[PDB]
Parts: sequence; C-alpha cells; structure tokens
Amino acid sequence: ADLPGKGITVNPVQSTITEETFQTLLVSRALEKLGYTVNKPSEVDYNVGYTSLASGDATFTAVNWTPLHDNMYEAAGGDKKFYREGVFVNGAAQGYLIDKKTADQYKITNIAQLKDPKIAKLFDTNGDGKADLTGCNPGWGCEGAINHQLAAYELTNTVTHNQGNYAAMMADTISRYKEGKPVFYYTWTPYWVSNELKPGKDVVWLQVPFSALPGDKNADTKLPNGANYGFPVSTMHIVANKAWAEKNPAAAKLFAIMQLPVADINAQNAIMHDGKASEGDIQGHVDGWIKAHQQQFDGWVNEALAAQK
Repeated sequence: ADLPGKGITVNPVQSTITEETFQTLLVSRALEKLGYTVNKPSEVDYNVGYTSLASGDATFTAVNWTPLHDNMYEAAGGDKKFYREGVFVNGAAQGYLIDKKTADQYKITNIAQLKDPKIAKLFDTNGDGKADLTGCNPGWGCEGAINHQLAAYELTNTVTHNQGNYAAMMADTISRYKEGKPVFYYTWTPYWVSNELKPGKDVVWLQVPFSALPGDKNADTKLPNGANYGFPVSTMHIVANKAWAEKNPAAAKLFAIMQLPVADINAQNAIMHDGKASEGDIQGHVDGWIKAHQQQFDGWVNEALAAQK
C-alpha cells in the first residue's frame, strides 16, 4: 500500500551552476514517485557537497563528474562513504578551444603551440603578453585539471588561467569573439557555451601533447588513433550517502538505473541561456522531459519499486 519513501525527507545537493538543476530535479521527481518528500536542492561548493553527502547531511547528488571529481570523491571517503552505481550521464566532454579563424590562420592544432610567446600573445586580453584562458571557478574539479595541465605542458610562462565567475567571463569571451578577436577557453558539455560557440564553425578543440590529469599518474586520454584532447569521454553519476542508500533500496535501485542523455541537458541548458531560466521554467523542462520519455521514466519507477524493499 504505502510507497517506500513515505515520511522520509531527501536533501539533494548540486552546485550553484543552475544548468545542473534540470538533471537534479529529474531525480527528485522520480524519488517523489517512490513516495519521498524531496527538499529543494541545496546549491553548494562541490567539496562541501561531498563532505555533506559523506556525513549524511545531504542525501544525493546527480552531478558527480568523472574524472573531474575523482580526487574529491576519494578524499571525502570514496566507496566507504558513498553509494555510486550506474552512469546517469554518459558522453560528456571537456577541453580547450580557440576561435577557428585564428586556428586556421596560424595552423594552431595543439595547446603546446602556445609555448611560443608570439602565438600566446594572440590570445592576450590584458596586455601582459600571456594568453588569457577563460577557466574554472575555484573549487570546480576543472580548476585542478587545468592547473595540472598548464604545468605539465610547460605553459605557465605564456598562459594565465583566468578564474572568477566562469559564466560571466564566458559572456565576455563570446562578446570578444564577436568582435573578431582571438579567444581561448576551457568548456564542457553539457553546458550552454557549445550552443553559442560551435566546433567547426566558430571554434576548434585543441589537442594536448600527452596525457596528464591530477591524481592519476597513469591517466591515458589518447584516442585509438593517437589523438588526445586532454580529457576522456566524461560521465556524471548519482552519488548518495552510503548508509542512506542501504536503508532505502528502492531509491538505491533508482539511482543505479536512471540515465539522462547529454543532448537533452545541452538542449535544456540552451533554453535557459536563451531566456527561460527561472525555477518554474526549469521545473517545466523536467516535466516536459518526463512526458516525452514517459515509458522510460515509468520503467525506472517500476523497477525501483520492485526492488527488495
């Protein structure tokens, strides 16, 4: 009779990247169908989120990135403190881009070429001679990855990792791009940036000279043909407090089987960027996705409810 989640309050966490709200609320909706009372997501620093999940102050995140959060995940307790099954979002991507105009003009294919100060200066926006890379907010996993790579690739003398508010800085980068000036930035999918700056039209991805990621000395991001963009095909997982998942088998099953296409998050994130980014707007996007994928969503719910619970 009673749904398994009756009377149990769930506390989602995500970052203050509101482009994460859609996927987070999708999990919340499915949890509601299991009977849980789900609070609005807490938007917190990623590491605070991980420590909160480990202590039980939070229930789940839907934005556990591989490889970007590997080091935070392990440092916060790893598999001893967290439940993590399945893959919520497959086929995410990351890397460094420059505008296609400058890439084609100067035959720039690899970030190693920015070791030449004459090339790096093309991307200098503040007059100090160094290329200005639009990069990651303090505390993002991509902060560590970029800093690691700029050192490994002997780029710190010619490249500055510009940090602050990435979203705001990318508005400035796109505005500069539209002036026809050279730009240099890191981005990921899913996010709104790739809708505004498209590889093969506006920008190109740069390769890297060899694999290098923080915390994994044996990382290998090379494609079978020897190409290397610096990052693997990336994923997001649902991560839950381990004890909570053990006490909530229907929710644990749900977390293991949910999957959301990266294209759908990309599309939602673009709609936000285009002007529909309110809490109510995003709730509507979640409800529209469910309607368009109702059999699949219902299947998650029904398999979860059928767990040994």
